[PDB]
Parts: sequence; structure tokens; C-alpha cells
Amino acid sequence: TAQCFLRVDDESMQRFHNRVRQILMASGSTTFTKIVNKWNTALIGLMTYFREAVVNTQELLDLLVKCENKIQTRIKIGLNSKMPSRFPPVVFYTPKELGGLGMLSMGHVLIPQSDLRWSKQTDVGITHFRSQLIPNLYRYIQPWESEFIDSQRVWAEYALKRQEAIAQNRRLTLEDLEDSWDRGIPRINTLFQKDRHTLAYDKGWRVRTDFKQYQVLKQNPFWWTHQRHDGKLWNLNNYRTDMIQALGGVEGILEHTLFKGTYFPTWEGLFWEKASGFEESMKWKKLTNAQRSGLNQIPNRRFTLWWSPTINRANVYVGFQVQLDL
Amino acid sequence: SYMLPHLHNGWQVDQAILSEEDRVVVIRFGHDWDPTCMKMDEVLYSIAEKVKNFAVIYLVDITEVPDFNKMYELYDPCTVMFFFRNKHIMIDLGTGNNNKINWAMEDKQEMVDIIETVYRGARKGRGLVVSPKDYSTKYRY
Amino acid sequence: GELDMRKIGQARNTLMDMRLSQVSDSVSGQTVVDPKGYLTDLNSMIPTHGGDINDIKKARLLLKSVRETNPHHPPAWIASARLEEVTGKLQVARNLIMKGTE
Amino acid sequence: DETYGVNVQFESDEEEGDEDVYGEVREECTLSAN
Amino acid sequence: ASEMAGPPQMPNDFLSFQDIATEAAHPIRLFCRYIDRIHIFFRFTADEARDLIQR
Amino acid sequence: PPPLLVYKWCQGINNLQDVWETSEGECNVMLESRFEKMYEKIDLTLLNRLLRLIV
Amino acid sequence: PTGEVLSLVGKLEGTRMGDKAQRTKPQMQEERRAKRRKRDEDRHDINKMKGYTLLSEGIDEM
Amino acid sequence: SHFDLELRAAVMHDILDMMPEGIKQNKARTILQHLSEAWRCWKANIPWKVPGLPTPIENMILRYVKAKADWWTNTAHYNRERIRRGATVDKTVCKKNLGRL
Amino acid sequence: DDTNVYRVTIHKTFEGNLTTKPINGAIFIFNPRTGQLFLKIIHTSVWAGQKRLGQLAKWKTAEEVAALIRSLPVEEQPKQIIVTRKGMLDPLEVHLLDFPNIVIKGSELQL
Repeated sequence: TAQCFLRVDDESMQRFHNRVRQILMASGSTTFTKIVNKWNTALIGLMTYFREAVVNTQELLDLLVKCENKIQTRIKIGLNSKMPSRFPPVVFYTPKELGGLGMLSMGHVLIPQSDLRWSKQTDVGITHFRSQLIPNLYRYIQPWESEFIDSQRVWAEYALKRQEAIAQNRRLTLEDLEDSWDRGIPRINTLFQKDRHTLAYDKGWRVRTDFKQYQVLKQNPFWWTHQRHDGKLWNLNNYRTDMIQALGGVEGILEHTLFKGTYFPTWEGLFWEKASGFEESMKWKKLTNAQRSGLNQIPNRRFTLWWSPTINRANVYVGFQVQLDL
Repeated sequence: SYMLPHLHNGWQVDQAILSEEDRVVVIRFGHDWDPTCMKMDEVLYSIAEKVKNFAVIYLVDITEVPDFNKMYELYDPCTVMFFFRNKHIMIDLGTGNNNKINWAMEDKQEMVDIIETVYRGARKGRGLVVSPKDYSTKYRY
Repeated sequence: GELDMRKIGQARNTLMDMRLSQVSDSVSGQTVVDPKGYLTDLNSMIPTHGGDINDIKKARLLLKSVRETNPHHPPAWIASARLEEVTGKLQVARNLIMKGTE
Repeated sequence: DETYGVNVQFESDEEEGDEDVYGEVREECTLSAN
Repeated sequence: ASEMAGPPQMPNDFLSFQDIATEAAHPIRLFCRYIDRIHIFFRFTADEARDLIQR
Repeated sequence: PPPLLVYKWCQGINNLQDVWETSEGECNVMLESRFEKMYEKIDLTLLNRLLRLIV
Repeated sequence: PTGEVLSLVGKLEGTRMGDKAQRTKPQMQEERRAKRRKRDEDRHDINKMKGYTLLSEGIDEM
Repeated sequence: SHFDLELRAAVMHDILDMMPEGIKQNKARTILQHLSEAWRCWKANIPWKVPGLPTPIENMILRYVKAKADWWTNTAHYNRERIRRGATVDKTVCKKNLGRL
Repeated sequence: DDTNVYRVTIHKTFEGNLTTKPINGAIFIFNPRTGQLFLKIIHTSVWAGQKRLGQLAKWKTAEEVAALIRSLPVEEQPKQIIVTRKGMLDPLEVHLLDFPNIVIKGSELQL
């Protein structure tokens, strides 16, 4: 009988843009990983709150791509004072645990066909192999209408099953209700938490979380839900795996890195040692601000060295070659 | 006002530079009435009593003492130079030249870091030091 | 002269408060406890023994290790039950003691 | 049995994902104006 | 307010009336206050709309 | 969650009685407002007297 | 082919929003199943003797 | 932009001009500290009254503080308008504006 | 063998209360080749009121055995140390870092 068209309020758009502006300005002497984490948090909050309205809104997509490009330009400026051309996207979009920044994308980024080739040498000789668009969040996020209808349906299912279980004197097992694991606005997952009995006495939690803004300085993007009561309303393991595959499989990603230089026989039993440096990372001490800034730059040094092979080429930077002394 | 001591001739300048043995000598070359020099002098006055332990500041009017213009390339409105035991120290600010400052900064905290780093490098013996920040960009966002 | 600018505000506040209390006099079902009675009850209720909580937790871990190491130490099971009943609740002690009995 | 003699081990065990240890749904005067 | 909240024995849910006649008895059909933002939904017929505009 | 609140609002509006019928000349009105200065203008004496009823 | 990311306006024609979404599976599902199975097996004795009020029950002595 | 610097310098020059030579070698820094204290007290909204400070110098300091306060308020409002409307700025300017606001 | 480090005695008084008395333990360091056994006594007072968890006890036994190894001359120092208790090797791996020439392993068999 009627149709409801949705959009994101211009006020919310402006708030998100100002959040990105604050991230950039306060970036200052901070780290690339922290900048990317702030961007990921902001984007996840916006995209999980305004699910369909973002797609319906033709200005918010442009704003999102503009802010993402600004963030990428900040990273590149930090990398070097001269703007390159056709910078590779692997460094930005590679998962954190694999040496990348683990950036979350919301635009239409086309990976050049060139970057996906990778070589491998063994006793036989050298063999060359190949493997597309970066996955977008909107596909992996689920629409609110579907969420609501499926929630009604699944909770009716649970009511029926629970009545049957009380008839049988038993408790509902994880084996039953299994097909309904992640479904329901109050997620079925929350039904198995240890502290459910304690949480049963928590009231006004939503308004309390909303009001927290007057007590805690930090901005909470998830000011409208609590992981404890509503459960986790999204899931991105699929997105991470598809990001790896689109970037071209683990070998394709590692081709750009220095991993082959380390000469490790395989990439299985390796592990990063975060925040160690040459001085044990000297995390606790009474050092001066300049010294602390140097330590905070050390991780950027490790990242730049790690991705140097794909960053240190004439295609990326126009030719002004200078041989390193000796 | 500018209660900071002022040097009136090359003789006074060189005597002041050589007088100190364990404190970095800071010299602001420029005209006191230029607004850039006004801002720089304000910051230096603020940080004087803070860095009195290991630094001493002085101000030179370019017109009053023009002999050093050619050798030290003093042609910009305001410049700041650092010396230690008759040695001119260089700083890798990233601006392109590591000899002088040649512009006015506004953050006394960063000025304090520059003084500390220059003093530490001079005591460690380096003729050139690396500032703990890059000014190639104006970091405005 | 001058004006004690506070006074007039105080007078208006007092007038409003008296009128509101006048209205409230009709209202009946309100509840208010006696502060001295409640404070006396609390002071009486203050425990005289109980058991330091850190020492209790240390003893709990110790006795848990004891019983788990020895499936056949009736003294250990009795000690664990005694601790769990002197402090905490009794259902856990009952379950632990059924286990110890078996 | 007296069974004098006891050994005790202290460990930082009991680490879990905060879910239920077993996958089971454990369920369990008025105002008047006169 | 009493019509919207329902009788004390069986309060109504967010937007619902015990009977459609009770729902239609008043121009105000829906009400919802956020922390401090109010949303109201009225439905007038021609006569009430004209009289209200005249007032 | 607030999105579900919006969905419920829309469903209720659509499910009112012949809400979209405007042949005779009916009229629907949606009002949205903010209660300016709600927190700042709260008389403490009156608030105390009001609280004493409930608490 | 610059590295710039491009606005998605007009590039959504072939795709939906819920498409490609995926819902997870209970972590350590089988491990929890095995733990529950072992718990049921070891607690079968407790469950069997739970409701047997021995004084009011004549079969417990057997 | 540097109106406060210009105003302070002019005030210092004016107060030093007629001030007799014999005691200006000592009281210049003291009067500068007095100006700073008066400005701080105005900023903090607390009384500032030096019992031994002559009334003409008190009036001079009061005029300086009034002018500087006018400029302070106007520039704070204008900078907030710029940032709100949308204009690239940096961390130190943002922090200073936030404190003033 | 660090199992016997912490042992307690539970003595009953049939009326009024029950008392548990922590008694002295032993860290056993045996040499299969020459049969030399270093038994380090652990007095009750060491852990009677320590106010600490196993995060003290494990590293305490580790540092005590490390101190014994340090005191022993290098010639008599072992190059292989086998712990009966599997929850012991890691604190050893941390503490005897100064002597990397030794190989710390667990014992699938318990003596």
C-alpha cells in the first residue's frame, strides 16, 4: 500500500565528514596503523548504522570516496613528500596480520592486471603465475528490513522450540537452534552467554550508553547498541578472505613484500614481534617527547622496509635515480 | 619591549658566541619591527626561562649588524641560528636547507624540542642533527 | 540604598516551596524511611567476622588443587565444603560434597 | 583414611571464550489524592 | 494519554490501541518522544481542519 | 535499536485506518520538534517536589 | 589507470546489498559437543541418583 | 592577527615613555608581569586589584585589558565560524579556539 | 621434580574449626648418570602469607633452580634439564636465558 524512501540526514553526513577532518588534523605525528584503525572504526559505525540509506543516498557515496582518498593521500604524504603516480593498492588493502594496513574499502577500486602476476623459483627454475575489484562493505552488510523480518521469524521459531523443550523437561542445546545462530535483532548468540542472569537486571542500558557521551571524552561510534545485549550485528571474516583472494592469494600478496628476501622456507611458522625495536621497544621509560616520537615512528620504519620492493620502483616514482653510496 | 639582550656589532656577536662553553647559543637575525620577528621573539621570550639551563638567546638587527649577511645568507625576514663552542650546527628540518630556520613557528613546545635536540647532538659531537619532525609540509588538515 | 538581589529570589522560592508542600499534603501514598532507624539497623548488621576475601580466594584455590589432586581425601572435601558454606552460598558446597561422597 | 600428605598445583587455567561451558540455554501501597 | 497507554491491567505496546474506535476518537493518532525530540502524527477530517485553521 | 524504531513508526503510520484515503478531504500531519533547552531549564525545587512522588 | 578510488554512483546496477553476506558457525562447535557429551556421560550417575529420594524410595537399596 | 602583540608593545612603550628614568631600570619587568596577571585574572573571571598600584596605571592596565578582551572575543568567534563553515586548520589552532570557546 | 614444592597438612579438631598447616616441601634435582640429588628445602614461611598466586611460585622455583645452577661450576652444570611437570619448562625457558647452552625439555614419564 505504500513505499518508504530513506536517506541519511545531512546532519549525519556533516558529522561523519567532521569526524574524518578531526582524524586527519589530529593525525599530526601519529602512526599509519592508528590512522587506518580510526578510519575503519568510523566507516564500520556509519555503514552498520545507516545500512540501506547509504546506498539510497547519492551524495554519501561521493563523500565516502573523497574521505577515503584523503586518508590514502595522507598515508602517501607521510611515506614521501612527492606525490607518486598509480600507487599500488596492495599496501593499503592487505590484511594487518599479513603486513598490510588492513584498510576497509567502500569504493570501486580496480586492481591492475599487472600486479597479480607472481614468480617462484625452485630447483627446476622460475615459474610465473597469475590469478577484479576490491570487495565492498555494503555487499557484506545485511539490509535492515531483512534483518527485522528474519528476526521476527527466528524468534517465533525459538519460542516454539522452547515450549517443546519445557514440555520435554530439558534445556535447548547448541545443536538445536543451530541453523539460527546469527539471526534475530537480539542475537541468538547472546542467549548462551554466562552472564545472562546478571544482565537480566540491567535496565535503561540503551539510554545509559547514549548518555555516556557526557561522561567519557572519546566518541563512541556504537552509541546505539551494546555487544552484551544485542549481540554482534555484523560479520566480516568473509570480507577479509575475499579481500585476500581479490588481492591475488597469499603468494600474490607476498610477491610485493620482502618475504622472499628473508629466505624463510615457508610462511607457516613465522610470527611478527610487535613493538620490539632494537631497544626492546623501551615502552616504559622517562624519555623525552622527541624520543617517544622516534619510537612511534619505528613501526612505520618496519612497515616501509617490509613493503619497500613494491614502493621503490620507477613506475611508482618518476625516474630520479640515486644509487645508494657503497 | 624585547627585554632579551640585543647585540649591536660583530664584535659583540662574536664575543657572545664564544663566551658560552656548555650552552647552545641561539641567535635571531632580523628586524625587531617585522611581525614575523615579533612572533619569533615572543616565543623565544616565553622559552627563555624554560631553557635557561642549556641555552642562551640573543637578537641581532640586520641593519644594525649587516656584516654577517653575505657569509650566513641573511636575506629572509627572520632567521634563527644555533651555535656551540664556535661551531655552526646544522639541522635536518626537511625544508631543503639545514643551515637556518628562516621562518616563524608558533609552537614553543616544538621550539623546546629543537633546542634540546641541537644541544644533545652538539654534546654528542655531531655537527649536523636531525629534528624530531618534518616541516616539508605545513601539516594543515 | 542597595538591593540584596538574592532576597527576592529566596522569597519567591520559599513561596513556591510552601505552596507545593501544601498541595503535597493531600497526596498520601508516599514513602519515607527514618534515617536514624535505618542507620541503627545498618550499624547492627555490620559483620563482626566473615573472612578476608583475598585470603578466602587463596584458600579456595588451595583447596580446589588439594581435592583435584586427591580424589580420595575426605578431609579435603570436608574442608572445601566448610569453606564454601562459611563464605559464599551452599548449592556449590552441596554439589562438591555429593562429588566428594561418590 | 587419614591420608596425610597433600600436593597442590597453582595454574592460570579456566580460560574460555565466555560462552556457556555446555551449549545449553540455561533458563531460570499505591498513590491516592484525597 | 490514558487512551494511548491503555488500562493499567493490560498496557498497550508502542503503537496500538485496544480498539479502533478508541484509536479514531482523537486527532492525535501517534506519539513518540525520544530523549528530548517529539514526533506526533495527527489525522483531521475537513471540518476539524477548517475549524482549527479558523481558530 | 533506533532503525527498528523507525521501521515500526513507518509500519504503524501505514497501518492506521484508511490513513491514505483523502477523497472526502481528510488531512494527515506529521510534527517533529525538539523541546529547546530541556536540560538547562529544569527548576530544581519543582523537580525535587515531583521526584518526591515517585521516589 | 590511476590508483584513485571512484564513486560508486551508477556502478551498483548489477549488485544488491545483502548479496555476498555470510553468517558464521558456532566456534569450536564439535569441541563443545564433545565436552557436553563427556559431561553428560560423567554426570549420568548424578542425574540418575538426583531425584531418587532414598527414604521415600524402596528400590535404591536393592 | 597579531593585534594583541601590537597592543601590548604599544602599551609598554607608552607606560615606559613618561616613567622616570631612575626606576624604570627596575620596574619594567614588574609592570609587564602585572599586565600578564591582569589578563590572566580577567580570563579566569576573578577579581584583580593591586592595593599599592597607582590609579592612573591601574586605569591604563584596565584599558589595555578591555581592548585585548574585545579582540580576543571577536577573533575567537570568527575562527569558530571559519572552522564550522569548513576551512582547513591545524591541531594547535583548533585547541586554542576550543579553549577560548 | 617440582611437584613436592608446595604441600599442606590438614589436621582436624572435631569441634570448633579445622586447620590446614602448610609444611615444608622439596625441589628435587636428580642426576641419572652419577646419582647426585640436590633436594632444595622449601620452608613453610616462604609461602605462608606470601599474598601471591602461582605467578610467584612457578618463577620462584625456576629462579631457585637457576641460582643453584649458577652456584654450581660450569663443568658440573648440566646441558639438559628435563622437568617432570609440564607446567614448569616455560618459566625455566624465561629464567635460564643466560645459559642458552642448556636444553630444557619436559618428561612424558613421571617419576
